[PDB]
Amino acid sequence: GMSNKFLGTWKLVSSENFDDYMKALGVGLATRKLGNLAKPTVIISKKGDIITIRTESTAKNTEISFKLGQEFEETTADNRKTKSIVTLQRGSLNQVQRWDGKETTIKRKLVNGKMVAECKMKGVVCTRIYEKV
Ligand SMILES: CCCCCCCCCCCCCCCC(=O)O
Repeated sequence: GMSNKFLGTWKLVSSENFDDYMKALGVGLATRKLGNLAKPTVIISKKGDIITIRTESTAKNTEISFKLGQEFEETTADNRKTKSIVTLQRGSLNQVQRWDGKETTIKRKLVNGKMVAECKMKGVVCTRIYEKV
């Protein structure tokens, strides 16, 4: 299953092409400002087979809880209502969000002790790197 190395508190130390990603998502202007400024902590935890990903920033949180492979309802930080699934592929924790006939993916993998999140929307690709705190 999910490597226990995902578990813990993660801090954003690098982000590339995130504005373009948000723009691809049709994110509102206020949300883009927030997104480009925020340097969130991501907390990954588990209770039995329920995995939780909590994202905390200065004055805004998001949280999802899920079982691998089981679709669930999600309200994203930019307020999309998506049907989402998190799966495990070759150690990569892969999230897909679907809404309005659209699709975006967030793939998280551990690389040299860091967590690398790759976001893709219509060929726009984001990379956000987290270090263990
Ligand atoms: C809740 C703190 C973050 C605020 C960012 C708001 C801008 C909209 C973000 C929507 C998609 C974000 C995906 C981030 C992936 C990650 O690096 O965990």
